[PDB]
Amino acid sequence: MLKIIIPTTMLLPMTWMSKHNMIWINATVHSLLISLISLSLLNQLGENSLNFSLTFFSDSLSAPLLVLTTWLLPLMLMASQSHLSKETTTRKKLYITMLILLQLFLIMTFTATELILFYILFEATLVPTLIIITRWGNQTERLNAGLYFLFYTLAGSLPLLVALVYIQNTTGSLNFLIIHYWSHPLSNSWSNIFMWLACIMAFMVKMPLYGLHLWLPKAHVEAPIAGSMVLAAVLLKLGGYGMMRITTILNPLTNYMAYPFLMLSMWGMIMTSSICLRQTDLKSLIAYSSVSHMALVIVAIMIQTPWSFMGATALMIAHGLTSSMLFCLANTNYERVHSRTMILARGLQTLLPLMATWWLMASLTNLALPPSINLIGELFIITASFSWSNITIILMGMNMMITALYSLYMLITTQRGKYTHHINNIKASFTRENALMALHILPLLLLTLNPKMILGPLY
Amino acid sequence: DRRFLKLMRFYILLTGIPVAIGITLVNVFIGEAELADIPEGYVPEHWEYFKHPISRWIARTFY
Amino acid sequence: IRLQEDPDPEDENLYEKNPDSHGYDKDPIVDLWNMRVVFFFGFSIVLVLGSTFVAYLPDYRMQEWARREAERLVKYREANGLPLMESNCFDPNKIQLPE
Amino acid sequence: MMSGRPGRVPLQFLPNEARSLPPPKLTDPRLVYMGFLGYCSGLIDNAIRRRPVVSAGLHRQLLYVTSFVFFGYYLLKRQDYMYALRDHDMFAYVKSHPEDFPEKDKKTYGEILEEFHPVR
Amino acid sequence: DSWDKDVYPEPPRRTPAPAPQTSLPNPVTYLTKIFDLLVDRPVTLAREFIEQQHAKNRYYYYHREFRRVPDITECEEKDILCMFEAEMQWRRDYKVDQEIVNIIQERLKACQQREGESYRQNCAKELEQFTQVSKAFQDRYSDLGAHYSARKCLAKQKQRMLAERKAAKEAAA
Amino acid sequence: MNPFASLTLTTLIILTIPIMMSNSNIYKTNLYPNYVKTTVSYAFTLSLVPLLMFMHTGQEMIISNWHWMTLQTVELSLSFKMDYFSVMFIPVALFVTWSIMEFSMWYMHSDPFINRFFKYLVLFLITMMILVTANNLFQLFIGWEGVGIMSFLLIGWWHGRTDANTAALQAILYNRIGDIGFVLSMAWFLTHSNAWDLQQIFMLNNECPNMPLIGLLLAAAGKSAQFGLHPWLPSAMEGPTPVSALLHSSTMVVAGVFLLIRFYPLMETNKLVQTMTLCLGAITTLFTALCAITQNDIKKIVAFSTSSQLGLMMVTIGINQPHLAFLHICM
Amino acid sequence: HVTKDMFPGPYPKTPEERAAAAKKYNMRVEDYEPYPDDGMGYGDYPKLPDRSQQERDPWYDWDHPDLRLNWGEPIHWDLDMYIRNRVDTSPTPV
Amino acid sequence: MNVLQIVRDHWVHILVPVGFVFGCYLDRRSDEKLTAFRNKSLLFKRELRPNEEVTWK
Amino acid sequence: IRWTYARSANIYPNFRPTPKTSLLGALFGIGPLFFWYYVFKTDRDKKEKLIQEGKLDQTFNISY
Repeated sequence: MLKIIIPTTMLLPMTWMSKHNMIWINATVHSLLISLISLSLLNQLGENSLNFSLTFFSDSLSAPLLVLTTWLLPLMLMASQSHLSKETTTRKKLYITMLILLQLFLIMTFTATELILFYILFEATLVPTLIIITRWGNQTERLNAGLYFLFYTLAGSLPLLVALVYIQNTTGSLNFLIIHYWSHPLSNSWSNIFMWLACIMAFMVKMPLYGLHLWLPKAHVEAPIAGSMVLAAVLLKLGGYGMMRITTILNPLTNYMAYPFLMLSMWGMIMTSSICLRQTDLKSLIAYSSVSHMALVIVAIMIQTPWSFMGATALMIAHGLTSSMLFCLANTNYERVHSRTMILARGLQTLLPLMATWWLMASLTNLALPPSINLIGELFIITASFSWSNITIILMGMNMMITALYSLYMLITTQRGKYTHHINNIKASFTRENALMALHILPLLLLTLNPKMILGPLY
Repeated sequence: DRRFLKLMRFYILLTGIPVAIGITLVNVFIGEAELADIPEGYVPEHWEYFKHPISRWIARTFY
Repeated sequence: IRLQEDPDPEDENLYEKNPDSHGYDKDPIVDLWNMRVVFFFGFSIVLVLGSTFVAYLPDYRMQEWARREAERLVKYREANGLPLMESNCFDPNKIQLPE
Repeated sequence: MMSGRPGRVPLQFLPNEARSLPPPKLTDPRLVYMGFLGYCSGLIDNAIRRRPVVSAGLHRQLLYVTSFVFFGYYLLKRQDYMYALRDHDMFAYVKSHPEDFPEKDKKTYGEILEEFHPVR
Repeated sequence: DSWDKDVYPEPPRRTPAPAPQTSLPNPVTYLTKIFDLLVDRPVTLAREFIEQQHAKNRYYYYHREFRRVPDITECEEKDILCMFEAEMQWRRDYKVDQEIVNIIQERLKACQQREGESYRQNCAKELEQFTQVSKAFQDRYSDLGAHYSARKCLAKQKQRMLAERKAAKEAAA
Repeated sequence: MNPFASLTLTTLIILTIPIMMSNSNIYKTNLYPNYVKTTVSYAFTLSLVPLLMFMHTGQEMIISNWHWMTLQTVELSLSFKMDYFSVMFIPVALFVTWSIMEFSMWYMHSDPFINRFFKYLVLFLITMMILVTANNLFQLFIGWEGVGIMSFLLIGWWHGRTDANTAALQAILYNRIGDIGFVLSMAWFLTHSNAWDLQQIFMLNNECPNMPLIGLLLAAAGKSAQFGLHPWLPSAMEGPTPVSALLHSSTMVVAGVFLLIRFYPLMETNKLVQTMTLCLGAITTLFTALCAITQNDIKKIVAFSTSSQLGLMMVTIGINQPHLAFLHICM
Repeated sequence: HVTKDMFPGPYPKTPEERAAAAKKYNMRVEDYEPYPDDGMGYGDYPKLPDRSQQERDPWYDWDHPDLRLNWGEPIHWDLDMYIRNRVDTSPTPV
Repeated sequence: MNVLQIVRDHWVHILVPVGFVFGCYLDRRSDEKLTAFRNKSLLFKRELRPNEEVTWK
Repeated sequence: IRWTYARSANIYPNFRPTPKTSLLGALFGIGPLFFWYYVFKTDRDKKEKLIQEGKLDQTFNISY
């Protein structure tokens, strides 16, 4: 994977000694080239993960996330061009360095071989985002935002470290290939429950899970837009990639202690989706929407069925493209109106034709029209959960109905209706943010044509 | 907004119709292959076990 | 006014002095060049040729081989009076059962 | 785990006994990374000293990388020596004490009673 | 067709030759006739180009083979070499077994339309043939879990085989 | 078999061509409404021919060509089952839309987005045809939500119309309530029957379809404006008058009823589930007509009558009159 | 342009601070009436009449006729479900 | 035509391509490090023809 | 801004540990999770109790 790693780190010298105006052009073009090179990673064998090196390996689960990160990186590059114009060149290059460093840690995380190496770069993503959230934020609270996001993830991260090093002393290795191949049943000894626990809350705190999610509304609604997408699109999914990994050994414990988190989640998305319907800030809805969508994933991983894992993977990638779009969409409105209140700028279809479309299928992908990959992930979860328990259907079915309730609500309360006559600064929609939405949406329908590439290794 | 839309189709069709022409040309100038019993004395190369020649070419040059 | 600070500058719109710009940056010549190159790279070969690459990828998880090999022993089971597929993946004779 | 092993001459960086081991290759990624540490140190030097960072005095920069690789080289030679010593007392003690590390026979999968937990 | 009836059994097709005693001639007959010689004729010769071009340069593609390796039952614990071979062999057998279920469903589904309203009585043979395959599939690979493996299936096979062994002794009484 | 199935495939793609030309921004937006007329009228014209052999020999088949998902044991492919119901409904649907948007050209002409307007009726038409020309519930689900979001946009044709936005909000909301049963049936079929295509589900002999039948019943209840799921259908009248002579006029409301007759092989099995349909259908006939009896509108009253009618044919489905119900729908 | 005094304060107890929030929230002294102090955190926000936007008179020159609101005037804490599209509290003849 | 600016402007633009080929150089510097069992897995135990002397490189 | 700030910021500074608030916190807190815990546990226990001796309808279910 150094055919991706080496060019990615080579973006640092190139972006750090380019001209004072070419930093945006240079970073965007070669990051896209990295995305094209990363597209070759879509190739997967029947069941053998691509073992490029001793310390790097990939399969049908890592690559779709890998392409998601690499494809994403130019998207914040173009999104940040708007509000980063009024800055010095050296600080601007510092911003680009954080994004590239964030990307580089992401690729190493997904391509990691053993759990400890995965853990190091996994957590290492906290540092670049911590600077992004805090240094370049917009409001006073961002200082409290960073601490909330940092400690929450760390509070669960440290128990996993103790459990991980404990794995090495007991099993003899932490390599994922050996762990799955040398998998042994886990006893129900009272120590083993905490052993199971210490490998879980690390992944579910950043999912986020119901209860342990408050950093999500306190960061995504408050981070800079560029940091907002990568947080929602991929960073939450870091728990997903880990959980499919760590569950290979933590069996058959999952049968019992999934329950306290299952209905914690099962009552979760319905509860969270209710909060989304009754927000006042724009970005607060999508943030609360993200945990709601992430909640069905938690059930998908934990239930441990092949169908749910495919549904987990599809919903994971689909939500990333979606949540990035709505966060980008909110940023476009926030920039002109200098706020994020929902009913502040209702009724803008008459002035924003193309935006009103970009609202339209972005919300529809949030409603998950058929046959968008959102349903393909969502429906697979439903069938797996129903096979587990019939009474499941009412809950998340009601959730995706209250999900439908709000997912038109901002469409009504941002585009439908009459403009505000005192507002007179909604200028012609610039092609930059405009083309940004195009690059968000077309891969969604393109992947809809051939979804078979994003169901993970269980397909 | 119209500047958007013609810029997409122009740039989409810039490499859109050439590869569209190339794929159609390949289908009607080289076609596909046919199943075999693996004639003895020669093991198939890595790109031999594929139907579409473009897929064979992709595996030939990259995989 | 103890904190001597300049007043909040009004946000600039990309189209005031550059109506035909693309909303990328201030200097025009690279603003088109930026637009030309992102509009090139994004929706072109990264998108189009990328789509052909994945669509025309070689055998993905070997399902054509699955069908070809499936038809072979589908015939074999149907030929010599055998069920299409047995109930034991591993032969029950080699497994030494305890007791 | 090694300061009490017999024959350990004190304050002696690389034992003459250690010369029987493969010297670290010059291309060794561990070694070249330590060269980058020298490169990074040079850039930090010009930053505090308010100098043209990358394009500032190369002699100050080139000294940093040249120093780091050298002290990197012997540290890497000492690296494998101790690890080799760990692997030397490894097997000599295993052979000296055979009974506490018995040989395990083969009890292949066809005979184990290991159960299948129904994942439903 | 490339496929044969041993794989995909196609019930024989009969044609109820008409007898239009009515005064008016049938409208379908020449409606299909015109559809034939205004659309099919241009595409038949066009296909002749496509078929003749394929004959001009006909390359070859073969079928990937797989030499059988020792099974997980005969494989060694903590030995990563042999049991990896048995693991991959088991996974391929799973993929083939998945496609066996696919074919029998395809044959079964093809039966239903062929017999039309008589599917209830004329598709029982294909239904039971799929039924025993599905039942064999359920004790074969079902319930293993998302992290299924050769050792996991072997435990299920051993669990089923010891349960029936105990049942057989119980039946002996 | 050389005609018919191929002709149906020709009919359902030529209706997409206006959208393809519309999104290609090469079409002329001025005569596009008239261009839409020619497309729909022609698409109706090629819709008559697939009837001819069905009258002649009554042949029926299923077209499944391009395999989408393998999903281990459950392969997925786009598939249209052309049976008695689907075959003769296409000309009925095609003739209706051609006439109603013929009227709508004169009526719906005092609006800047009449080009975008007529395009929306086209985007309804292929979604509805996707629903009726379906072989697995997922494609019908594709059309189900497609028309529902289509009504959402069409009902809220005036984005400044507050009442239309509420009606559209109620329009999808009740429609999503119906899909809860669709999802319930979706999960049961993939679990107990392990199938999605219509043919396999019927012939697997699911003689215990109790919960699926309730799920099917709930789906039709939301789509066909049953009691408790009725008021969106009157609410849809808030939009432009042609829009009321559209999806919710008699087209989209009967989609759930079309689903009911679709699953008639298993629908008759449970007398209980067989009963609750004609109950709710009967209550709709009384209640909606009762509201229309003392009322002060025109479109609303005939909208209430439609719900009363929409309660009528699936009462007959409740008494096991599937084909007779489908005849009633087209009438 | 923003300060704590015109920011929403804690739950008002003394009558002078009731007047203090009255000028900040832009009503008169008798028109200020905060929510009950049951610990729900509403604090200084006044319990405005339990009405909906549908009850508002269309004929009045609203600064936001799309929802029938006016600039500067105080709004309801629970305005969101009490707007024209959502639940309405207008009287019914029955 | 201003030889200085053309290279000076675009000298940073080759950094990613050289990294790519360098990246493609060393990841396949890895296979010869992981030679071990070549044509030794009995599943792919292929008898070496006289023409070639190696299975893969 | 008064509505948003009071609906977002000034709830905790005005929040009180009042027994009423803890009461509604309790019944809307652990309540519903224990509600659905018992429901799903009872469903799973009632469902599971017939799998181990073959009393369910599973013959045509080989996907999960």
